[PDB]
Amino acid sequence: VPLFHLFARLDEELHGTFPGLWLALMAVHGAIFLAGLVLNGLALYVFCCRTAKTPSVIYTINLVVTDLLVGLSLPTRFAVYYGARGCLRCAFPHVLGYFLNMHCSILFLTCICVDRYLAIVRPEGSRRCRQPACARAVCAFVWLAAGAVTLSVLGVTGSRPCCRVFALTVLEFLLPLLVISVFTGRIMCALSRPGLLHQGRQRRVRAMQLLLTVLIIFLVCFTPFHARQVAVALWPDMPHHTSLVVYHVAVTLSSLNSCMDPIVYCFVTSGFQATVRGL
Amino acid sequence: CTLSAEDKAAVERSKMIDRNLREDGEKAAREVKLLLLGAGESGKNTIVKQMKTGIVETHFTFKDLHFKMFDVGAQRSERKKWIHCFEGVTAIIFCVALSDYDLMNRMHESMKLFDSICNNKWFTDTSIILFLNKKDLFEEKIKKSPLTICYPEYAGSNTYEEAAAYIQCQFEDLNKRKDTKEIYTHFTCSTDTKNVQFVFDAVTDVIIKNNLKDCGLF
Amino acid sequence: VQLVESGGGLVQPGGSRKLSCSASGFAFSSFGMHWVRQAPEKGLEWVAYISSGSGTIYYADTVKGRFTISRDDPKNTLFLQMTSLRSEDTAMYYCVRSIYYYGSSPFDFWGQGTTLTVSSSDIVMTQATSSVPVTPGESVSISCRSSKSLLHSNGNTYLYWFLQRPGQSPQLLIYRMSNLASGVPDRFSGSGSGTAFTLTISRLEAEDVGVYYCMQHLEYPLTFGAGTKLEL
Amino acid sequence: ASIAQARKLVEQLKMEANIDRIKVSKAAADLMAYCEAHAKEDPLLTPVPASENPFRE
Amino acid sequence: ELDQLRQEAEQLKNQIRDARKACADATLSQITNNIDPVGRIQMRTRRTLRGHLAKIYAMHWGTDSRLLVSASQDGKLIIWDSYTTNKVHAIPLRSSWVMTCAYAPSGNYVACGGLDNICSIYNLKTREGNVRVSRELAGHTGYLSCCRFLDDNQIVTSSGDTTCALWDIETGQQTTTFTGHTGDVMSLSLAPDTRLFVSGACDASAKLWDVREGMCRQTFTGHESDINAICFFPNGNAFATGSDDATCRLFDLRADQELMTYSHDNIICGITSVSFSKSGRLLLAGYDDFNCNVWDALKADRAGVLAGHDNRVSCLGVTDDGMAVATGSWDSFLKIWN
Repeated sequence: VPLFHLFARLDEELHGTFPGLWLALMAVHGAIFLAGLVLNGLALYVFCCRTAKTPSVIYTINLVVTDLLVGLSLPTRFAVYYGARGCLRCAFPHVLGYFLNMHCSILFLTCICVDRYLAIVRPEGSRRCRQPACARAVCAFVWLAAGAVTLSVLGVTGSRPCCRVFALTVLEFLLPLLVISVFTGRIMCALSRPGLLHQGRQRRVRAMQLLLTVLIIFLVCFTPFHARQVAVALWPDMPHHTSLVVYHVAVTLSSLNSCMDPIVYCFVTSGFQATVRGL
Repeated sequence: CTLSAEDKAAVERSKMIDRNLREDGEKAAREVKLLLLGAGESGKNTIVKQMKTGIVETHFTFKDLHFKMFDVGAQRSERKKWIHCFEGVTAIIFCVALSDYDLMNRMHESMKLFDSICNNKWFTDTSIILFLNKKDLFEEKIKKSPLTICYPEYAGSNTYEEAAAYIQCQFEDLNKRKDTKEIYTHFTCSTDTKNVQFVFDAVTDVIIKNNLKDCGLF
Repeated sequence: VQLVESGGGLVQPGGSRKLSCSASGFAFSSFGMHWVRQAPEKGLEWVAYISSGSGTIYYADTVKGRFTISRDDPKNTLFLQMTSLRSEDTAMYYCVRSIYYYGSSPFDFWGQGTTLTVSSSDIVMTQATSSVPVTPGESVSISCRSSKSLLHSNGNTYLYWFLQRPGQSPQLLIYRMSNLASGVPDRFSGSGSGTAFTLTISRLEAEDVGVYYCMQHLEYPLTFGAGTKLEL
Repeated sequence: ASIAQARKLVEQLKMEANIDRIKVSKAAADLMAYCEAHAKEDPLLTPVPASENPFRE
Repeated sequence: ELDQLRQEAEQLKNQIRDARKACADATLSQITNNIDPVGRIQMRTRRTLRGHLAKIYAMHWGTDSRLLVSASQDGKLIIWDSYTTNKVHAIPLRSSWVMTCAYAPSGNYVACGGLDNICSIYNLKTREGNVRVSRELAGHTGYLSCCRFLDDNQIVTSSGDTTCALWDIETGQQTTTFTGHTGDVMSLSLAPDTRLFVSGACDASAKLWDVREGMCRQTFTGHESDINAICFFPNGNAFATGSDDATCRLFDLRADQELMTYSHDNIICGITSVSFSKSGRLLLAGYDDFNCNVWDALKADRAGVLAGHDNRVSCLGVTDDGMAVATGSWDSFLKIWN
């Protein structure tokens, strides 16, 4: 073998063989925990208790729910490591933060981008009764899919080239990346259609700038983990210190999504920003 | 269960009635409703004529969009007691004659009505497709009658090119909620066959802005 | 309104025939329709039923599976495609409109009906009398006894009265045991409760001569009654 | 012009004067008496038992 | 002359005010101060009729107190069965702008009307099985705000042209026209004997109209803004109006003056609908702060809040048997409180 034993062993060995890197890791994790909870907490308070129920609001509400829950689970890794030393069989719930930050959060971004494509360029009769009820239905289905995918990838078959050392990588960095990229490209093509009024050019510029910012954040927050997951499969020739420092740098960079996702999905919204300013 | 045959058949009838009601609402949800609120017959009839009692309704389809124009001016009642029936309209197509600046003045009352519509509680986020209608007569009469008759504070010249710009900026001045509402001014000619084209462009921009606002991009 | 009937004729046993009931005049799409047979020497009998918009569809126990019934709202026509004929289906088939809402009058109008001659837990309702000689101007009471009480928990007894003048289709007289159907004189008055029901005629004339039937409407296997024929 | 409407207004106000008026005390007494005499069968002042309530949730 | 007539006009107004003041000796609170208060009253949403897709603008209970009709801006006129939830009829209106509706006492007819300045009478009990238009009453030069059925052949309509009219369905013409209002007439309510009625208008005055004689009989002032709602007391010797200045007022027919002022310091919104209880003790008022309110009609105290609506309440109605009160709000739904 199961992989979470390997992640616990990698964390323990990085603690053993790198004091300064571990100290920087705790500092970065604490900074993200401080920054990634107040912003997400304010966003959830001003959506779930201040605001009309559009499907994008439901999607970003469950997204910030996952973000706050994995912010809570971020110190759980350190707490389980410090308190319950050893007993790798005990080490499931703290290492299950990859279910929240990396597994369930990534394709909620794709769900939001799918909704944005479905609403901007072509409603198609309101997506044949899109509706908040079916929005929650897709939310429940995607929750079940994320739970099923996250459970099997830990101990499927073993070895570097086979099992989920590459299967999880492709499953959560090829389908989500291609879906987000192609739908952002289609929306940017739609919003630059030639024959639109010059009065509304200023809003569409900010719209595709926001879409490109979301794509850049996704590409910079989740690429090193899967890149190193590919690297440890193809070329074992690099040694263990690089394979641990790159792994923890990538994990921290994926934890930076807890601070950059909710600001770029909630604070940049003009209506939500005006609501927060007026209250 | 615990329902007899008549109650079961009544439930079936109500289910079918709700089905047709939902279908009618879905049909009417995709159709654009415009409020045509002119001032003192300053080009209402001409605008209705070049394209396409109480409330006069006009519906016309223009290249994959169904429009609905509600001519209102034949009411002569308290506007505040029924103007809340027009919440959720896609736009408020105004109509102002430029030639009525030297007619207490008609243009001043048009400005008063425009201020009363912009600064309205119900229309706090509906865009206004302002239609400066009579530009030919304004062009002919601007050489003889200066704009100082209507605007004593005007500092520009007599030419129509800057006088029309001054009228447009003065009409956009009375807007206060500039962050939500956008006024799509246009100048209408007798041979202008693109007034419906400009209405389509403004309505598509309004729909795009509404979709961006709902999606969180705006 | 109108309901003109086409079909019938000599049908061999085990064959198939298709009865067209083409409505004309009223909103056919909003009206649940039935079929009611009538043997040449017996009383009325139920056949089938389609709800509005071709939804729920029921059948009698005798004709289940052999009969299929369909409607066509485009052409305002409703059909009865019946298979596996035998000598027990020799009857005259009336299509009866019936619209169900609160306060409506089901079975108000009956079609003309085409006779069909074939070559060779039901709530039973009992009317012991079968022929009541009487003079005009005399008050007449016709009794109808059921096996299960029709009084639902809502508070309305779903018992119906019909009148079949000799030579024409039945017409609804009393609906839900206490409500006068529109278009009938006020002399008719039905009453009763539970399982015992009677219909009291105040004054009798020459147009009241005809057979009097009963309908239950609790569950959709509706059972008719042995008609008590009125005559001078 | 602006004369006929004044004439009919003053005539209506003149014929408003001879309207019979009763004491406010006895009118309030009648209001209260009708209010209490019909309060027994009123299903608003007195919450009816749920057995005979037709809106049984 | 204008001032010459105005002299005795203001003299007559002063005489009327003096007579009204001289006829008052004690307030309604001073009389019914020793009566046991009604106490707190709780209301629960027994039924929630949904199916409209626009703002609901009017509602009327049937005489049988089981059928009710609702008018909304999508162009539908839904007739609800209130004991169950299911609908009965769905009538597509010719003009989507409707601001009033009515139910006939016999239940055979349902009225509508709105910004089209035309009252439409719908024949529910047709041999053809569909709801038709029995008559399309035209002749008003303004929006219709309230129409009430006198009987199966007469309807009293109140329009926005400062006039109320009595119609004849078969002929289609105005039998009587009630002139005397200066502002837009906004609401209407007939007497229990249907021989008098009162109309409230935007000039903060309600007049008692004789539907048989044809002229106004009494004038009731006191409000500070538009009167959006009016309703007779069940005795017929009083009526209660709800205006736009967050105040419901009780007027007396025989005392011809103020009786009560049902106002609270915590409400600054505008009453949109007013209805009375069966015994005349609970005056229900549909406010603009998103919820209805209950007032003890004999005291001045409150009794409860019918807070169950997303948008504002536009129509209110208490059944003829007095079992329930239905509030239809602007969002999409009517709630049958009981």
